[PDB]
Amino acid sequence: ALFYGDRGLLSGYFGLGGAARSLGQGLARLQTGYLRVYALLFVLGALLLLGVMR
Amino acid sequence: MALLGTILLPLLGFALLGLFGKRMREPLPGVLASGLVLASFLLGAGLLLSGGARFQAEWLPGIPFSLLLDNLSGFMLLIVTGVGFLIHVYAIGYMGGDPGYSRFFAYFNLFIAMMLTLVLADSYPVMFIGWEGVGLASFLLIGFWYKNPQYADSARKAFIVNRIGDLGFMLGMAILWALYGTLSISELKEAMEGPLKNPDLLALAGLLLFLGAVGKSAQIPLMVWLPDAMAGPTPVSALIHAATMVTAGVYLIARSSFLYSVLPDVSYAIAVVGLL
Amino acid sequence: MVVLAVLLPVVFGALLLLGLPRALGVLGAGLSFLLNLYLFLTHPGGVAHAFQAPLLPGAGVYWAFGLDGLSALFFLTIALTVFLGALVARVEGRFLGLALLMEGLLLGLFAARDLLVFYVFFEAALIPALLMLYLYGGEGRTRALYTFVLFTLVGSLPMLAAVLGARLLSGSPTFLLEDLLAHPLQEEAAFWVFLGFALAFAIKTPLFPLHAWLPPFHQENHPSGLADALGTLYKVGVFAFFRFAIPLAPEGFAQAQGLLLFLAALSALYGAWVAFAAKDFKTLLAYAGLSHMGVAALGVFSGTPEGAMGGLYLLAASGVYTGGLFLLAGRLYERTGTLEIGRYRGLAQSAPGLAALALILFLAMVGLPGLSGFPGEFLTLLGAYKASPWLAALAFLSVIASAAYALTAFQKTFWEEGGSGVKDLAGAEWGFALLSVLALLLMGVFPGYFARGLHPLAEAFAKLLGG
Amino acid sequence: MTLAILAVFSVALTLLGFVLPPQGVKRATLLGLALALASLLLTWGKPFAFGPYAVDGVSQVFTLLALLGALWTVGLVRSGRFEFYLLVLYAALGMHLLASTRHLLLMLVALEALSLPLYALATWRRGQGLEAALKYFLLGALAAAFFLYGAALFYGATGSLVLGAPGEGPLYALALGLLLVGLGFKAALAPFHFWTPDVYQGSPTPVVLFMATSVKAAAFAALLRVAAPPEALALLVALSVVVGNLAALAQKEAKRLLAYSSIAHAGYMALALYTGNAQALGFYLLTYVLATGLAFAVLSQISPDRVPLEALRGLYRKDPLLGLAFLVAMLSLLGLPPLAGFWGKYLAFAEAARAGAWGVLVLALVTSAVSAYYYLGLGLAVFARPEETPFRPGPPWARAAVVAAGVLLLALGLLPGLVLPALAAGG
Repeated sequence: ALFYGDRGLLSGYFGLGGAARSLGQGLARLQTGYLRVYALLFVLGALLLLGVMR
Repeated sequence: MALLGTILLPLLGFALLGLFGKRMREPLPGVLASGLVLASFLLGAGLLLSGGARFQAEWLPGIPFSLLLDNLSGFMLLIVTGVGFLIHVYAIGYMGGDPGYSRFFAYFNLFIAMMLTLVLADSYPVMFIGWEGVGLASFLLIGFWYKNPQYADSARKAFIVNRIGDLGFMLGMAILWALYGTLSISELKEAMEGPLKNPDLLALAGLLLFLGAVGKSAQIPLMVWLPDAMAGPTPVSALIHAATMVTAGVYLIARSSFLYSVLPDVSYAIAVVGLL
Repeated sequence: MVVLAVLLPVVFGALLLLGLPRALGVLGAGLSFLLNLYLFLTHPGGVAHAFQAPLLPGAGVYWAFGLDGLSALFFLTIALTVFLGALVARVEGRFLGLALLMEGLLLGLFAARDLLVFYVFFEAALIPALLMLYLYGGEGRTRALYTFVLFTLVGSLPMLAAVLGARLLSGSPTFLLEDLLAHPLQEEAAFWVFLGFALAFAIKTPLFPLHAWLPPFHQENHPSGLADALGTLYKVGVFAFFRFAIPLAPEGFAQAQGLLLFLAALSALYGAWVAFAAKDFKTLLAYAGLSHMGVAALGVFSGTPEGAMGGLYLLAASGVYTGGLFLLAGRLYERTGTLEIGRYRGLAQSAPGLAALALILFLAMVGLPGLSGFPGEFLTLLGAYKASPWLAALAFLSVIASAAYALTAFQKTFWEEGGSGVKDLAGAEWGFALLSVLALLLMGVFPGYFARGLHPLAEAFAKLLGG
Repeated sequence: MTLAILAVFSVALTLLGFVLPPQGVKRATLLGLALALASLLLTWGKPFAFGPYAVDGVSQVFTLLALLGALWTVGLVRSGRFEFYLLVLYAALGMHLLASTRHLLLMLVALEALSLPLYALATWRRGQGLEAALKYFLLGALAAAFFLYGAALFYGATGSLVLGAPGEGPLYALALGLLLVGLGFKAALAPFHFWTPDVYQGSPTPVVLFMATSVKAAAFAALLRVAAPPEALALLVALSVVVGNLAALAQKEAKRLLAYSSIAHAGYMALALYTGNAQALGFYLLTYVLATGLAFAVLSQISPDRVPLEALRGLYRKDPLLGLAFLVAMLSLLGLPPLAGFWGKYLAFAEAARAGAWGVLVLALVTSAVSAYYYLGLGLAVFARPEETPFRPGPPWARAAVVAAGVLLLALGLLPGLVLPALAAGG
C-alpha cells in the first residue's frame, strides 16, 4: 500500500513537470505570429511597466 | 584479558571452520569446535575459582566494553560451556556424512562465543551485542540444510519476531541513558540504590527490557517463534532449548534483579506471563 | 597534505576516460584509498593541513580546505567504496573514469572550508552521475535522469541566495566557514537562510515526501552499479546539515526541529517498511538507504550530541556497506544477467562464499552490533529519544521492517534449491569481499576509534543549540 | 581611437569593393575588425573620451565582446556580395557607439546605426527571412520612436540630453521609463520579447550568431548607463525568466528555443543591473558571449536556414569536439559549475542579493532551474543515435574557433581570478 502510494507520489511530481510545460506553451501560445498581435502585446507590456514605476 | 579468551576461542575456531573447515576431515571441525569449547569452560572456571574476573575496554564513548565475571555470571558460564561442549561432541557424532561439517561447527563455536559475550557483560550494550549475536547464530544453525524451503522461513520468522524484542531492548536501553548516563550494569546498579527518580520511566525501561526477554525466552505473545526451531539439526535444538538462548531471558532479569526487585507491578505481570 | 588526497581520484578518472586503460583507474581508486587512509591516520586535529588560496579575492571566495574529525574518515570511506567500485567494478565502460571523477569530487566536497567552494562542489558532482547514468545504460535513462538532475537543481539554485544571504545579511567578509560562523544571523533572517539550506539539504538526504527520485536513479545506471555505488556516496545531505545548515542559522532549526525529527522518523519507518514490498535490488537498496538516512537525520535533529554522532557515523559507514552491496549486486548481474529477486534461487550451494559476503553486508545493514550500523543506529536512538522519544520510537519500528526486508531478500536469493549453478568469485570480487568485510568488522568492533573525531564536533554543535 | 579604425575601414571598403573580388573584401573586413579589437587590448587601462563619445572600462569590455562576435560571424559567411560584409562592419561601429556614450540623442543615432544594417542582414531571402526582417523593422522603428520621445522627456525633466542629469519626480520617472523601453527591447527582456522567437528562427543562422552575441552585449552596455529603479527591474526580470524558460519548454526548434532561452538569460543579466557592477556584468557577458557564439557557430554548421532539435543529436559521433563544445555551451548557458557561466550568473546573483532584492532573485533562480530541461535536452541530445541530418564539417577556421571559445569558457570557470581582477579599471 505504502509502495503504490510512493509510486503515485512520483507520478504527481511528473504532474508538476507537465504543469510547467503546459503553462509554458500557454506562454508560447501567447505568440500567434500575426504582427498586429505582437504590437498590441508590446504596447500592453510597456503600459504595464510605466504603471509599475509609481 | 584472560576473561576475553573464553569468548575468543570459539570464534577463532568458528573462524577456522567457517573459513576453512571444509578443509578438514569429517571428525575435525567437530574436534576443533569441541576442543575450543572444551578449554573455554575449563579456562574460565580457572577464573571463577580464582575469585572472579574483570575486563574493561574501548568502545562508544560513555559506553566502555565491560565484562564482569562473578558468581551470577560464572554459574551461567559453566552451564553454557559445559552442556554446550557435551553438545559439541554429540554433534561430532550426529553430524556425519553431511556436507558443511565445517559450516556446522563453525556456527557452533560462534554460538558459544556469542553466549559468553552475553552473560559476561558489565554494560547493557555489550549485553545487547550478546543478544543480537545469539539470535543471529540461531538463525544460522536453524537453516543449516538450506535446500529445504520449510527450514528457511523458520529462521526468518525467528529473527524477525525476536527483533521485535531486540527493539524493545534497544528502547529500554535508550531510556536508561537519558536517565542515568552509565549503561554499565555495575555502576548502573550502584546508581539505582537509594531514592531513584521518575519511577514511571524506570518501569517502562524494565518493561521494554522484558519485551525483549519475552522474545528471547519465548514467552507470550512472542511465544510463537520457538516451535519452528525444530527445523535445525537436533543438537542445535538441544543448545537453544536448554543450555543457551531462552535462559538469557531469565538471566537478563537476574542481573537486573536490582531493577525488578524494586518494581512490584512489573514483577506481578512477569509472574502472570510466566504462569500463562 | 589535504588537497592532494582531494585531487587524486579526479585525475585518475580523466586518465580512465580518454586515457588507457581501464585497469589503471582501479589502482587509482586504490591509491586514493591509501592516501585518504593515510590522512585519516596521523591527524592532528580540526585544522589538519589547512589550505587557503585566492579564488575571487574581490568576491571573497577563496579555496579553503582541511580535514576535520569529520572530513577525516569520509575521505577513507569514500575512497574505499569507490575503490571497490573500481576494482570489482565490471562497468568498465571506460567510465570507471566517470566514477573516479565522482569520488574525487565528493572528497573535495567534504574538505571545503568555505561556503561558496562547498556550494561549487555540491553542484559539480551532478555531471558524471548523470553521464554514467545516461550513456552508460538504462532504457528509461533520460527520464530518470531528468528526475534526479531536476530534483537536485531545483533544490540547489535557490540555496545560492541563502549562501549569499549567509554572507551578505551577516556582513561576513568572505565565504570562509570560520568567518561565516563568527557572524551569526538574527531571527527571521537566519530563518529564511536556514530554510533555503534546508530544502536543498532535505531533498538530498532524502526525507519522506522528497525521496521520489531515488528509486529511478539507481535502476537505470550501468547494472554493476558503480554509478549507483557512487550515487550513494552522494547522499551527503546529513553532513551538510550538521556542518553548515544548523550552525549558521540554528535559531530557525529550533523551530524546525519537531518537524525534522518527525520526518526523519517517518522516513526511517516508511523506508524500511516500503522496502519490504520491493521486487528488485535497485529499489530495495534505495528504500533501505532511505531508512538509514532517516535514522541518521533523526540522530542529528535531536540536538543531543549522542544522537548526532550516531547520525554522522551511520552515514559514513552506510556509504561503504551500501556501495558494497551495489557493486556486489552488479557482479552477480554480470554472471547471471538479472537483478530480479525471485528467479534463479539456488546460489548458496552453487556460490561457495558469496552467501557469506552478501550476508555480512546485510547484517551490517540491519544495524547488528559488531557491524558498522549498530553504533550509529544506537547513539541515534539515544539522542532521538532525548529530544523527542515518540519520534525515536516511530523511527525505530525500523529494525523490525529492516530485518524483514533484508532476511527475505537474502533467503530467496541464496538459501533455496539448486538452479544450474553460478560462477564462484572473481579476483576483483575477492579484494572487494575481503576489504569490505574488513571495513565492516573494524567499524563495527571498534566504533570507538572511528568517530572519535566525530565526538568533539557532536557535543559542541549540540551546545551550539544551547544557551 | 578604435572608432577611427572602424569608420576608416567601413568608408574605404565601401568604394574599394567595386575594384575587389568579394573574397578580397572579406579578407579586408575581417582584418579591420580584428585590428579594432587589438587597439582595444592595447588601450586596456587607457580610458579615452572625445565628444559625447566616451571609452572606459565598460566600453572596453563590452566592445571587446561585440568585436569578437562580429569576427566570428564574418568567418562563416562566404557569400560573394561584398556588402554582406560591409553591413556587418557598419553594424559593429553602431554597437560600439551605442556602448560608448551617455548622450541620449547620440545614443539614438548609434541605435539606428547598429540596427538598420541588421535588417538587411536578415535576408537570405528565404520566405521566412522577409517576414522576420519585416517584424524586426516595424517593431524596431516603433522602439526608435519610444527611445526618442524618452530622450525628449529626459531633456524634459532636466536641462540635458546626457544621462546622469539630476532628475525630478514623476516626469523624470516617466522619462527614464521611456528610455528603458527601447533600450530594453534591444536586449530581449520580456514582455518585449515577442520578436526574439520569430527573428532568430527566421534569419539565417550565422547572422543570428552575430545578433545574439554582439547586439545583446552592446544593449546591456548602454543599459548600465541608465539609472533604472528596483521595482521595474523586478518586473522585467520576473517576466523574462518565467516566460523565457516556460515558453522555451514548448520549443521544438533549436534557434527559437535558443531565443526564449536568451530571453531568460537577459532576465538573469538584468539582476546585475540592481547594483550595475559591470565587473560582474562584464564577466557574465564574457562567458555568455563565448558560449552562445559557439552554439550558433555550430547551428551554422548544421543549416543556415533552420535547425530542429533532433538535428543536434548524434553530433558527438559525427564530430566529437563539436559535440563536446556544444554540450559545454549548454552548461555555461545553464549556469552550472565549474563553468564561467556559473561565475557570470553568480556575479549577477551576487549583485542582486547585495542590492537586497530577494523574491526576484529567487524566482529568477527557480525558473533558471526550469531552463535545465532544454539545456540538457540539447547538451545530452548530442549523444543520442544520429537521425538523418545535414552536416557540413567546417574549415579549420570553425573547428579551431568553436573549440577555442569553449576552452576560454572553462578556463575562466576555474580561474576568474585571471580576468576578473581587471574587468575593473584594467590593472
